[PDB]
Amino acid sequence: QRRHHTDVGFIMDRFVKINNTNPTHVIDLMQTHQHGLVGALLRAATYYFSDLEIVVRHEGNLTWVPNGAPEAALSNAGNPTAYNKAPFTRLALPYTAPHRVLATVYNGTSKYTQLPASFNFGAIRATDISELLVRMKRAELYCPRPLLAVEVTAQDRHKQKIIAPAK
Amino acid sequence: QRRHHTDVGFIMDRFVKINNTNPTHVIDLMQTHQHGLVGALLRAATYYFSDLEIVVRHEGNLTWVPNGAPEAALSNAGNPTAYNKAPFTRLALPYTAPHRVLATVYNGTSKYTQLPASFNFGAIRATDISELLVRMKRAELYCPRPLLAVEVTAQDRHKQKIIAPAK
Amino acid sequence: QRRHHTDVGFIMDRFVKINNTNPTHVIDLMQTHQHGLVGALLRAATYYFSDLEIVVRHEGNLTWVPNGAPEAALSNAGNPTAYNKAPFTRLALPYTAPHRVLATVYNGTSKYTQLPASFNFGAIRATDISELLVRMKRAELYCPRPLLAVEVTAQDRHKQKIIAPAK
Amino acid sequence: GIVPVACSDGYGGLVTTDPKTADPVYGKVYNPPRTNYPGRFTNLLDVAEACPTFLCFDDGKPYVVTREDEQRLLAKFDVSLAAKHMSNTYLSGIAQYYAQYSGTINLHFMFTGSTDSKARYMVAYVPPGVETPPDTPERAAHCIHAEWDTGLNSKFTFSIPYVSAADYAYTASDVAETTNVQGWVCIYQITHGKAQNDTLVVSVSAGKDFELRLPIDPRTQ
Amino acid sequence: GIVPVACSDGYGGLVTTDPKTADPVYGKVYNPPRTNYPGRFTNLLDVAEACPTFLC
Amino acid sequence: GIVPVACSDGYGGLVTTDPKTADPVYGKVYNPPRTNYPGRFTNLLDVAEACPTFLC
Amino acid sequence: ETRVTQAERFFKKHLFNWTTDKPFGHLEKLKLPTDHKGVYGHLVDSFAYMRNGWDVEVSAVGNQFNGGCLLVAMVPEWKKFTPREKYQLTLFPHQFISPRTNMTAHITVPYLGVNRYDQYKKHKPWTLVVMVVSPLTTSSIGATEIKVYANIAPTHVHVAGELPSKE
Repeated sequence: QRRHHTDVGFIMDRFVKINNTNPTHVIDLMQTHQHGLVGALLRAATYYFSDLEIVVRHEGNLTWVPNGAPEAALSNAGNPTAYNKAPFTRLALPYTAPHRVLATVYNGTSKYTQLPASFNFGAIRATDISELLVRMKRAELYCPRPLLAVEVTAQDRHKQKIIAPAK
Repeated sequence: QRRHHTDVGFIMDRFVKINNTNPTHVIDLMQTHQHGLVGALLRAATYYFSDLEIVVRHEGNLTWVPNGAPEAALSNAGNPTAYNKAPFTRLALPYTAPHRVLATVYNGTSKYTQLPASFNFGAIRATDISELLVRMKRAELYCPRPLLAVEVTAQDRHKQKIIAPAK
Repeated sequence: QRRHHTDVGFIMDRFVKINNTNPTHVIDLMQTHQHGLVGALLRAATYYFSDLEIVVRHEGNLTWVPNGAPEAALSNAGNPTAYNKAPFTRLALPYTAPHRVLATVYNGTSKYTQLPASFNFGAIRATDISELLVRMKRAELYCPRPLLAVEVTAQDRHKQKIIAPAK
Repeated sequence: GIVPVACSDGYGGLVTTDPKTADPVYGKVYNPPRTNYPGRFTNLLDVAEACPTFLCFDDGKPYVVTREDEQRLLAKFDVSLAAKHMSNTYLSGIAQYYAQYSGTINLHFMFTGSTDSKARYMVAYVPPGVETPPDTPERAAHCIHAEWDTGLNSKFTFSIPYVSAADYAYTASDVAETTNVQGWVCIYQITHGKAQNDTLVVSVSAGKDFELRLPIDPRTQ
Repeated sequence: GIVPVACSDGYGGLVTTDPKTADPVYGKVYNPPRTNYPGRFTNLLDVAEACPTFLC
Repeated sequence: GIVPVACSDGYGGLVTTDPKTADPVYGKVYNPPRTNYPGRFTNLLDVAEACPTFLC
Repeated sequence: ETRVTQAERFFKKHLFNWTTDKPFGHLEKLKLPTDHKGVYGHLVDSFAYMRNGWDVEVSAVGNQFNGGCLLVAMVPEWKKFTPREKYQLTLFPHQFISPRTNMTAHITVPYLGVNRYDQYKKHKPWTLVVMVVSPLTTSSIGATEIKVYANIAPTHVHVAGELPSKE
């Protein structure tokens, strides 16, 4: 057998769209759709570490402040500012969280269902952002969790149409 | 003598148009014209192995799901999505059919004149596709079949006019 | 500990905007904002030395005369003149001041609150200049000076809103 | 002069799975060490193999109870990753994102009955041949099958062999292709002693040579 | 600085038989083996020599 | 022929902290020597260590 | 940091009463650490940062004439489960409790989390999970009910930052 296509480092190194995007966006990997390929296989682990490449389609200049930077630091060009080219911009962001690894489920809070605010990869700001793609590089997953398949109501199985070249 | 031009890996290594294109197309090497160069030299073999390179002129983003993926998997960007550039999109696809080699003639059926629906290279989808070219890389052909020349009705030979520099 | 991010040759190696730009601009590093990252760390030294790389957004040709050249020498093409490309112009300037190092504060004058006029990297002239960025290469600092943080009026601490991925 | 280059046509577009990297924007960032962090898995099939998970029988329970009827068929279910009885399985969860599979699938049985009750069982696999599974407990002895009795060791493992035409098989059972797609496994109760409500729990794990091939994102988003 | 390049004129067009390969879209796919598959021919003239056919 | 290249999408933009250098416009400029210039500091945390400061 | 040896001791606990009317999926949890009335409670309230694992032992008192099965597992970063993923709780470190074969389980886990040290007054990484796999069945000669017990102890406790008294 050749078991390379189930590799965690190989299955996560693809671009996944993040649906909810705002003029000021805090890059959180938990915002991916829970039923996607990368989204679900990310939920199927408790802890994860990864770098992150972002492809952002924006108007105006894009500023990325790392984790822990104040919100007001997004208005300055000292932080890495990308001047927009024609189609979009393609950067490589590093791991900037204080913790050694991040988490997908948290049991409790962090202030003396809602993950702590320190679970993010930074923030990005521009005049507006139409689309945003995040790519996890050298990913690693820890503490596997239940991964659910689609349910069957009353049929014998799941009855899906496979692509066919029939004329 | 030097038979480098009659090689089976050389003559099949060229782009060929596939006349029938749809918004959602299932790439089948049997959809090539039967009388073309590569089309006829492909019908002149029973089983064929090849990779594939496609040149697609489309509008919008082009998604390619491998063989066996459901039709509903073409509406998600997790599958390889190519963003449209100016002239067209030139990709290289792998061989994804479960069978060891494909076939051009099937003697019978496969469900408990029409080849099995599993004989394809995947599917591609966009808003529309204007043209689609396919190129066979490292092609291998097995079990030669009759190859037919053009018939001549009543004249002694087939009289075709050669390009001439005559002024 | 990994003290790479407080290196003086690393923190000062980034593009910083210079607000006051004119059709004829004399490149003075002291024109940087005092509270900027690069600006404040430059104020936190007495002397410095640096090469320079400039990103200039201009209309028409940009001419750069080195330090010590007359002002009327900016109207000729014998000096390095850049023909404007589409987005902007990015050059590399050497160190042209006669002194061994520059300074950020001067005690007195230099003619038989205002640094000597020789404290510049040259001048640039074009039909107009909309933005100018400068970058210190191989920068070095000397004789550290007081560096201030923001003050607190009546709170226990400075309360600045950190970026949060909260939904 | 300088190097002349040819701006090729059709190349350079963004593919959401290209093998090329991006330009770094924040260099020399060293992350806190995560050496010897507990519980790291680098393959989804390693965790699939290591952790068998329960099946879902009728009414939604992971065990098959003994029946006090003439029917000696305790239960039967499809052998595929998209059946009802595998719908709550981690292996089914992994396989739903892949187009083709190949390899063995093990089944693990556990007896949870009282000690003072003894019983004998037989498990059978039927490849896609005969038009109806051998319901009778004798007709099924001609298939690939195994038997195990109950005692101190209440755990028994049975491996479903991979038999099909193609080298790889679809994990996404087709709308077409009615009738038995590939296979069924049926559990037979050879005998039972004072077992009216004694149960038997069935769990399924990926085999040693199981393998999934083509990643896809087939769920609706 | 960086590498200066000259975007030559007349090059870069698609020719349906150019010898350059495309950028892979789905990497590291291992196909089922087809070792010693019966009846494989690498040259059309080899099968032209091998099997004579009738005249009309 | 010549070497083909692919004009990648999304790259090439200017980020204010990219690690690539620019093309020189004035070659062979040799600066006045600054050997053994007093009080050179190469790390901010070094001068943070060596120079304690008062509280308020 | 220092390691304490007096806090690593057993602590009996009552989980629930295993009856016959509880069907499959009856889930009982016990987040760790619980209310420790011994040295560990003083450690929690008199030190801020601590890290430790847990060795959980679980015993059900009954007899061989009863049937049923209990799955005992230690879920990191516990979260409520809908009945669908209750079939997948074998993914976490686990053992089975069934009166036919075994009588006592034994699970050991390390310390794990996003922070190198945790304050368990806020975060509870590990969690005891016990469920009925098969319902308890009894006859005229079997026990009508079974009481299960917890047996737990912190392992490899490491602490830093001692806190003052409260008197």
